[PDB]
Amino acid sequence: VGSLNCIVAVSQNMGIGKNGDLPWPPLRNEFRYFQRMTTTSSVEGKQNLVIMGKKTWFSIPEKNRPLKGRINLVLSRELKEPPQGAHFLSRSLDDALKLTEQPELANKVDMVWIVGGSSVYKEAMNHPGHLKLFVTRIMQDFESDTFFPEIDLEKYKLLPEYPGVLSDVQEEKGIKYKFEVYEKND
Ligand SMILES: NC(=O)C1=CN([C@@H]2O[C@H](COP(=O)(O)OP(=O)(O)OC[C@H]3O[C@@H](n4cnc5c(N)ncnc54)[C@H](OP(=O)(O)O)[C@@H]3O)[C@@H](O)[C@H]2O)C=CC1
Ligand SMILES: CCc1nc(N)nc(N)c1OCCCOc1cccc(-c2c(N)nc(N)nc2CC)c1
Repeated sequence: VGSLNCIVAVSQNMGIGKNGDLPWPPLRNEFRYFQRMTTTSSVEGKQNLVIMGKKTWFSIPEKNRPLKGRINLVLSRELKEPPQGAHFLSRSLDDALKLTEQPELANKVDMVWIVGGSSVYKEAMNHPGHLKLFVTRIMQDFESDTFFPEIDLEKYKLLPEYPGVLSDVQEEKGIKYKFEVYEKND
């Protein structure tokens, strides 16, 4: 199994969600970035795997769910089986990672991408090991009820550029944003 990564789009006030939806209007190219980055495997014959909390799974509309071309794993301790359209269910992040290291999966999965939500991000971010965070900075304040956890810059280094990630400012629907990549190893 390959690298463990988080990916998120966050507003200036650290908002990632409002009532199971994005705090900001749909940004199509931002969605395209998300899709490209999470689905693109660097190894031929392998897929990436996406890990998300239950509420994140259900915040994806049925039309966009499961995230195609990726293995979809949902975290929940209430659920007894994976949601309709999902592939796997784990009761903890460690369990989900262990699952990827099984003989079944270890030969199939390249990159593991945590796609939300807050508690999943926090858990992964505060867990020793090699980890990258792919962060879209939405450069406006948007009313939110779910927030990205603090990035500890003592351990997460902002990378000066990264392949396949544009380094300049983007704009959609009058909203400016930029792509960042952070990396720790502890
Ligand atoms: N801007 C962005 O990039 C993103 C935004 N979003 C937004 O964020 C919100 C959804 O995120 P959030 O509310 O934080 O919820 P989550 O997606 O993190 O879901 C929370 C649920 O998942 C389960 N869970 C979380 N962590 C674990 C764990 N470690 N082990 C087992 N189960 C776990 C629990 O389910 P149970 O109670 O069943 O145990 C918990 O109730 C929505 O508003 C969505 O639109 C989501 C992703 C990205
Ligand atoms: C995104 C799924 C979706 N697609 C369409 N077409 N409409 C929706 N309403 C919708 O759900 C919106 C609420 C669910 O939020 C998520 C769910 C998973 C991933 C991300 C996500 C992320 N983790 N990192 C970045 N950078 N960017 C995004 C947004 C593209 C956001």
